[PDB]
Parts: sequence; structure tokens; C-alpha cells
Amino acid sequence: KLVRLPGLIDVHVHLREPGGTHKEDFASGTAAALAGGITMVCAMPNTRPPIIDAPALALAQKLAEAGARCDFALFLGASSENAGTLGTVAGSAAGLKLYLNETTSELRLDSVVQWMEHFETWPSHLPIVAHAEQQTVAAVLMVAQLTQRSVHICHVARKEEILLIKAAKARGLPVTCEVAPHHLFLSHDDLERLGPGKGEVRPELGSRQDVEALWENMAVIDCFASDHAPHTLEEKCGSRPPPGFPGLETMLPLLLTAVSEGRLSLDDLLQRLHHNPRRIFHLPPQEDTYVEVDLEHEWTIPSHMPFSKAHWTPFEGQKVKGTVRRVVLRGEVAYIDGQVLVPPGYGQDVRKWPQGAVPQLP
Amino acid sequence: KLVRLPGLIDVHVHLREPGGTHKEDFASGTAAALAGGITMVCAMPNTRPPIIDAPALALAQKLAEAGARCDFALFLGASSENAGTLGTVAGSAAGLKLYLNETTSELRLDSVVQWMEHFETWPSHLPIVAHAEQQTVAAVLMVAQLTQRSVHICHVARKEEILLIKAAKARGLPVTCEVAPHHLFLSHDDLERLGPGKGEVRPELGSRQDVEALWENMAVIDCFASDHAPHTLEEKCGSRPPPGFPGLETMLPLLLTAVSEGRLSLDDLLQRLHHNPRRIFHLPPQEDTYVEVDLEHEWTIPSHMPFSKAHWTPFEGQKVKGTVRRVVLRGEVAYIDGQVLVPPGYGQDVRKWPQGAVPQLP
Ligand SMILES: [Zn+2]
Ligand SMILES: [Zn+2]
Ligand SMILES: [Zn+2]
Ligand SMILES: [Zn+2]
Ligand SMILES: [Zn+2]
Ligand SMILES: [Zn+2]
Ligand SMILES: [Zn+2]
Ligand SMILES: [Zn+2]
Repeated sequence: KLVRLPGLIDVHVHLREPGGTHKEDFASGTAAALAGGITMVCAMPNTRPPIIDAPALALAQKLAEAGARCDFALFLGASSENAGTLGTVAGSAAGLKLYLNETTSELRLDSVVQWMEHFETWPSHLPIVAHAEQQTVAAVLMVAQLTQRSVHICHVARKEEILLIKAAKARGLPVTCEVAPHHLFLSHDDLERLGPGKGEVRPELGSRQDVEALWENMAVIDCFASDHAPHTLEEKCGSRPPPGFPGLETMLPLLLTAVSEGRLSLDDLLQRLHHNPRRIFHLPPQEDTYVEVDLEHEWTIPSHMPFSKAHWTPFEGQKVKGTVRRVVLRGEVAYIDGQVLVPPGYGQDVRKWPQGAVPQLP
Repeated sequence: KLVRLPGLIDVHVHLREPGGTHKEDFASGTAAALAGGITMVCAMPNTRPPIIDAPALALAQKLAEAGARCDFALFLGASSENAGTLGTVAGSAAGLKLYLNETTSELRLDSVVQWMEHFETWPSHLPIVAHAEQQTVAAVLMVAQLTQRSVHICHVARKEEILLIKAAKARGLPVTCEVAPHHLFLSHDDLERLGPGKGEVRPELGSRQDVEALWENMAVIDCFASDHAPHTLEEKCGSRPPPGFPGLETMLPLLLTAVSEGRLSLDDLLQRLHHNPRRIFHLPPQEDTYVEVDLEHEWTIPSHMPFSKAHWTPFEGQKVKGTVRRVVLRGEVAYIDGQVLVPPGYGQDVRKWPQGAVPQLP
């Protein structure tokens, strides 16, 4: 009755530690990951302090080693001051994150020349990922070509963006991309229900035509990733709502529903939540690690999932078919039927495993 | 000084056992694989008897389990009589092999309708690979679309073929392909040296323009695979030369030379000899497995490599930079500097590992 999947990987999560632990911490965010059938996460650097230098990375690594329940890697963040300074720690990170649209004064880059400087100084064998919306996708692709290296585009959300990436791939350019579940399963049609606070997300929800273009161009999508961006309901419904949705606990149930409906195959799903994340980010295998899912159980997403401290979900009310029943991580039962069974600190930094270093020429 | 690589995978080898063991056997062919930095091979079914039914597969599995020194999976072969009969053993094979051009009376398919029948009856979640040259590439792609599933094209050798596959990928069709080293590093210019016997291979050596098109379209190539096709020198130089080159021991040195010359990156190589083979064929990770290579040592390929019983090589005289120094397979030293150190039978059938079954819906 159950289907055994390999350990799934989410390459785009915000776990809020250090500095935003009321929204989520490593322990709660990785519990959410396990309950969503995810056994490895890559955590983004827009924490407080942001992970933009070696001291901040060192702090975040110890906090994750002590709090994470699943395995992880941590991104470094590009700033207006750190190009050329990250070489000694670069290989210990998941990759480098560029925030190319509206952002915090610390990750903010004010000039494309600063993007160039990062592409030129970051080690050429290590991953670079970009938050790049609309024409910014084209712009960062140009910078990647000028510096003759690859780039990965986060959360593609629009017909415009997926078709641009499609055209770049047709020209043989080294670009990969990911799509988040809210851009496949929500649209403008849902903003009346969500309201302008809860509905705030970046990239914003697309039109029906945007959603249909992403599905029609599934072949262009290399990865799914949640962009798990937990904020409390008070923050989402308050005066200055921060953008973002929680998504770790809902991503796999949503996608399994789509598999059961024949919208994509099980293999299509596993390429995008396992094999392609591995190969783009050079993430190591996890020994004795698997996820058991039940594809027959129909349920309705409630007003909040059990684990994320966000304590809300934009998918409330959607019917899904597909449940995570059991997760085994490195030989230990990590999750069964609504209970996480590995403690904070069980998770490890995969970049410290010998098989987790990115291969490079001498 | 040494570069650590993961365990490399060759998805296209002919190991000649059962029935052609003077050309190669599991023990000698997997020694050649290890000396070439390969830790897992997928063996083709055109043996004697050919692996076209459950009894033949059972025999080949035991012979491989007893003789293989590295890990393996075995292909089943499509015949004019076995469509609809392989369902119980299909999941235990690497995949199904279709020989669509000139071949033996046992793997010979006389009608595209027989290709259709195989695409319709072989389990939809399991791999299908095709020897398909020139217009046969287009024909098998059509059959794949009619049956709405994927196909993998073996040894792409011509500008015509890579551009057709390129066009299919631009239309979002589920097709992958592999290229063999002789089609990247040899051409018509080498036939005078090789002669018409040694030079006989299928697909035949291409023109300079074919070779240049493959390099220019590297982005379209998903895998490298040797098409290791050992025949003795007596056979290659005799009256009716069989097509094929040995290649396990020369593939990685040739490609490392190209990396050192900047023709492709180390990552490009590892996508094509590790990550993409894994994800196309759902091959499991190998624990505690790695290859150490030396990228500074310049040497000239001799008249025969140490291990393959073929006892000849078409790459004789080429200068290479790159050597396999050490291979560790599942925690045991398997190869050092010209000596294989694991015995016949150390290798295992990866499809019997829990992590080596192809995931499928209930
Ligand atoms: Zn973002
Ligand atoms: Zn991302
Ligand atoms: Zn994000
Ligand atoms: Zn890798
Ligand atoms: Zn062939
Ligand atoms: Zn092949
Ligand atoms: Zn072959
Ligand atoms: Zn797989």
C-alpha cells in the first residue's frame, strides 16, 4: 500500500535562526521538513544576523548542528561588501545566494556591477542561486554569460520567466531553475480568499495563465523547492505584512495529489525533489534514508499544519491525496504519522561529510 | 595533488558473459572498469545466450554475482517474441534494450510495430534504451510519443542525431542520450591508422564535423558511456570483423584530458558519468565509494590496456593527461596503480538493494 521514496531534498527554506526564532527555528523547521517527507534542507542566509561573513556562518552552523532534526546545508548571502572575502568558507556553504530584487539593506545589491563582482570572485565550481524576478532573470543570465558560468534561478513564478529560461536552455546556456508549490497550486483566483496580508509573497501569485505555463513547461523545471518562508499570522495580517508562505508540510502532499491525477509522473516528482537537487548542488546521498507515503488517503489541508511555528497555511481548504506515513533518516525512525521521533541536533551539516564536498580541480 | 571523484557509472558495457568469454568476462571486464575509475556498470544483453527471457537473466545474474568485481545491473533485451512476457522480471533489470539497426537474429526486430508493442508492454516506470542510428532516432522518438513515455538514445555519434535530439528537447519531449568516447576523440581522420577491421564500430566513426557538433552540443548530452565492446585482435583483423571498441580503461583518461584542456568542466564530466546515469536509470548510491585521480601525469595510450581481454585499443598513440590512482568500493580498496585488489564476486547486483529498486506507484 505504501510507496517508498528516497530522502527528498528542499533546496530553498528559511528557518529563521538566528534572530527570528518566533517565526521558526532549526528544530521546528526541520520537524516540518520531516513531516513533509524532506530529509535534507538548504537554508537561506537572510537571518538576523544575515549569513554574509565567516563569523555569522560559524554561528549558524553551530545553531543548526544543535537544533536541526534533518540534514542540512547553509547558504552564504551576497552583500555589497563581501565579494572577494568568502573564498575560505565558500566550500562549506550550500552555495551563494544573490537577492536581486527588493530586500533588506544587508543583502541589497545596488548595481549589476556588484553582481558581476560576485560571479567573478565566488569559486567557479560552487553553486550560485538568485532571487530574480521578471527581467531580472534575463539580467542575471547575462551576467552569468559574461563570467562564463552557471546560475540557478529560484522560485520561477511567471510564464515570462519560464519561457525565458526555456529559450536560454534551447541555446545551451547553463541555467537551472526551481518552482515552488504556491506557484503551481495557487493563483490570483485565491487572493480574495487569502486577503492582501496572507496573500503577500515574493514572487507574487501569478495569473491562471502563469500557472498553466509552468505546468505546460514542466520539462524546463529542474527542481521543486518550497521557499518555506514562515511568518506568524500576526505578522501576515498586520500593518506591514512580510512576504512569504510556509510550505514544508504541504509541498509533498500537493505534488502527490498532482501525481495521482496524472499531471506529472512519480519519476517527474523524484527528479525534481531528489536527483536534480543532488546534482545541481552536489549534495551527498543519505545512507539508510527513505520516506514512505500513502497515496490513497484523501484529506483537506487545515488552517495550520502541526509543526511550523508559522501556524497558518495559504493552502487551507485544498483537498489532497497523499500523506507522509514514515521517514527513516540514517537508520533511525525520524517521523511516523504526526510524531517526530528524532531530537534537535540529530541533523548534520552535509558539507562536512567527505562525500558532501563539491569536487574541484587542484 | 589527487582529486576525489564519486563512484563513476558506465551505463553501456558489453561484458560477453555468458558465451563470449574469450573476448571478456565479468571478472576481466569489471577489472577494466575499476582501472578506468568506474564502480558500477550496466551490462548489455547481446550475450550467448542473449538475455531475452527470465531463465537467461537468472543465469547472467549468477555469473555476474560470481565474477563481477564492481557493482552492476543487467539489461534485458527486446526480441520479436518477448513483448508482454518480461513483466515479472522487468524491475530486476537495468532496463530494456532495443537493438533497432542491423543485429543478431535474436535481438532483431523486423517491424516498428514490434517496437510499439515493447513500449506498450514494458512497465512504464522502467528504463528503455535504444541503439538507434540516423533516422532511427526520429523513428523511435515517434514510437515513444505514441506510447507517451521516455526513451534514452545510446551512443549518439552524428551531427544529424544530436541536432534531432536537441530539437526534441526544445519541444519538451522526454528523451535523454549518451555519447561514447570514440565519437568525441576519433573521426574519419583516424581510419587510415586503424584500418577497416579495427576501425569497424557501430555507430561508425564520424566526420570531423560530426565530432565538432557533439562537442558544440555538449549541453544536449546527458551521459557518457563507453559502449565497451571487446573483441580480440584476431576477430577485429579477420575476415568478418565484428563492430566495436574496448573503452572502459581509456574513457576517463580521455575525458580528464579534455577537462584539463578546458573543453568541458569537471562538473560537466561528473554530471555525465555520475549524476545523470543515476537519475535516468534510478541507480542507487554506493556507500563509501570514491575514485582518486591524478590530473598532472602525462602518458601515451599503449597498444593495449592492462585488463580488458580485447588486448587492443583504437586510442593507441593518443597523449592523455589524467590517471586513475585509487578506487575504493564500499569501503574496500578495489584498485591502486595498475593492480585490482578486489576478487571476482565482490560486485553486487544493485537492483537487489532496497535503494536500487525503481520507485513505482502501487
Ligand atoms: Zn526568493
Ligand atoms: Zn531558491
Ligand atoms: Zn526564499
Ligand atoms: Zn556531485
Ligand atoms: Zn549499440
Ligand atoms: Zn547505451
Ligand atoms: Zn552497445
Ligand atoms: Zn531514482
